[PDB]
Amino acid sequence: RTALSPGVLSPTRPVPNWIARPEYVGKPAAQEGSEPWVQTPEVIEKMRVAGRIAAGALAEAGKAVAPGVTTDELDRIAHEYLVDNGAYPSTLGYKGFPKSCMTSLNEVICHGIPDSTVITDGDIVNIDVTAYIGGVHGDTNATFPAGDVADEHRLLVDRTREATMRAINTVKPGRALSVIGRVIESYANRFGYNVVRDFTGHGIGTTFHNGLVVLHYDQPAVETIMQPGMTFTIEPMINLGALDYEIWDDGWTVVTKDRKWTAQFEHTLLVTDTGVEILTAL
Ligand code: MET
Ligand SMILES: [Co+2]
Ligand SMILES: [Co+2]
Ligand code: NA
Repeated sequence: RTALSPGVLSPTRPVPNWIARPEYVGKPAAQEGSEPWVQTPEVIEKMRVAGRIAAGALAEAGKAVAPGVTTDELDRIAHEYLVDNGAYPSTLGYKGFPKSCMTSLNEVICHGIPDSTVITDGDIVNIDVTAYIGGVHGDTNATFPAGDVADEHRLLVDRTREATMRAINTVKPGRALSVIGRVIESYANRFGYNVVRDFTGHGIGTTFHNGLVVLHYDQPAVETIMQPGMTFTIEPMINLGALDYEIWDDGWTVVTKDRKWTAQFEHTLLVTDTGVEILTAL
């Protein structure tokens, strides 16, 4: 199983004119980065809708993960699930991104572009989907095995899922945001994995990346305290190898320099009055 290279991008997939686009579609940047971290009750309830739809899309596309399938196909499936439920795929036209979800195989850390790449026996495939509906986003991802995956890679996926759910369980009002990355990086280090530092979780609401940053490593200098109504993602990328990466000339696809494999999981979370709610629960 050799290092991946780009395949053929299929043309831009249509979205029915009736489905409202985020403001940033077509534009080189997005109007985001200064939105409130705590959401109104209206936006929280809308975020439950968007979260459930994104979770649905992710689960539909994950079911298609099998040897012989292309990344493009997974995109087709997610895109059609979103459009059928009246959601806009938030990645489509986000800063020029050409597709409806991100598909990241093996050594690809994140941000892979669905294309003619054919999945083979033993691969690990992250699908990251975001839904825009009711003026709000819902963002989720998971790494799926394709055929007979090596124990080393089954364990990386299972331990990344676990690091994610452990971090989710720390979320409660009055706790320091920094606890999340402490819990993840401790669990990853227990098995001699390395957490990706350059890519982080984010606040999400009426905007995709609202300015709130959630680190997945231990950084106790962050002073932010979790507050009821705060919405953000936890989305650690966990590497078997070193952290050093390259970005392909597509300007998106991020790959490990040593070509060792890496896994990621993501939910969108609400800080409740007493704990957490997973908005992107299936
Ligand atoms: C740099 S755009 C990445 C989109 C992805 N859905 C995320 O979780 O942010
Ligand atoms: Co995502
Ligand atoms: Co995200
Ligand atoms: Na990967």
